[PDB]
Amino acid sequence: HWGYGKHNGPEHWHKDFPIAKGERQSPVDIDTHTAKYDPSLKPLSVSYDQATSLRILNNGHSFQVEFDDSQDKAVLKGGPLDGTYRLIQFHFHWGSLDGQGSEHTVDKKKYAAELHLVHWNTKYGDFGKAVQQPDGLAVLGIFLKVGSAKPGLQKVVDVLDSIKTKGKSADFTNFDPRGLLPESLDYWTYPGSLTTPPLLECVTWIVLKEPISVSSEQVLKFRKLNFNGEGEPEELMVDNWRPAQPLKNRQIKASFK
Ligand SMILES: NS(=O)(=O)c1nnc(NS(=O)(=O)c2ccccc2)s1
Ligand SMILES: [Zn+2]
Repeated sequence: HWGYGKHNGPEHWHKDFPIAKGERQSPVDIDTHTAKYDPSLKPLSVSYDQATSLRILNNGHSFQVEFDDSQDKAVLKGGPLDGTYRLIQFHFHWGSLDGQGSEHTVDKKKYAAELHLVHWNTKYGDFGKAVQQPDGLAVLGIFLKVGSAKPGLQKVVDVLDSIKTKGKSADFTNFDPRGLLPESLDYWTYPGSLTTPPLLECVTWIVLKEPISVSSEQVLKFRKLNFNGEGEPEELMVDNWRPAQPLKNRQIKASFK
């Protein structure tokens, strides 16, 4: 099966998922000097006041916090989007060292980690239908740099001990994702793909310019998770990021001059 090691990592994925060599793959490097300011772009509208988290899970390649998406509770609109996108989960990618871990890069700079908030377009009725459409998903990408702790992240960090290995889950209610957002909502956007198999080209990426900062101790706890299941030989969950893919015939647009 696919993963991030030497014999099953990103350079091998195309053998099972040929779209890995597709025209609109993610992540990409954001070259700040060639991104185009688009004054037509709207401000983002994040409405997470009524979010309902359910549980946190180690899925064997990352950990994800899941939300109830049975109704318009937590949604994203505005920006480059048409319509209402419902939050279904967030997860992280991170490195073995503080100098790597993000998927997107900015002028080739790598951050310690990257947070992805995944939302799906409710006009397609369910998530499974949404992922088959070119405008089906919108993923909000937030960079993490190492500095001062983020209080809003600590609830997550403290429960990692109970989902150490693949397939473990825990109740995780009343988590407010607003605590993970930077002060500014300025962004870059481009049409892209999932960055893990099946690598479907169904994502509008929205990557925030402003990173959030987390402490060394917080990201340290991420690195103690395991890719393996319980009872199996220990493999630490680190460097679960895909390298930058060719931009090809795409333009990155910026919301800010
Ligand atoms: N890193 S990323 O592009 O946000 C994603 N990588 N895996 C993801 N999982 S997921 O949205 O739950 C998913 C699960 C099954 C099919 C399509 C998407 S999102
Ligand atoms: Zn991701």
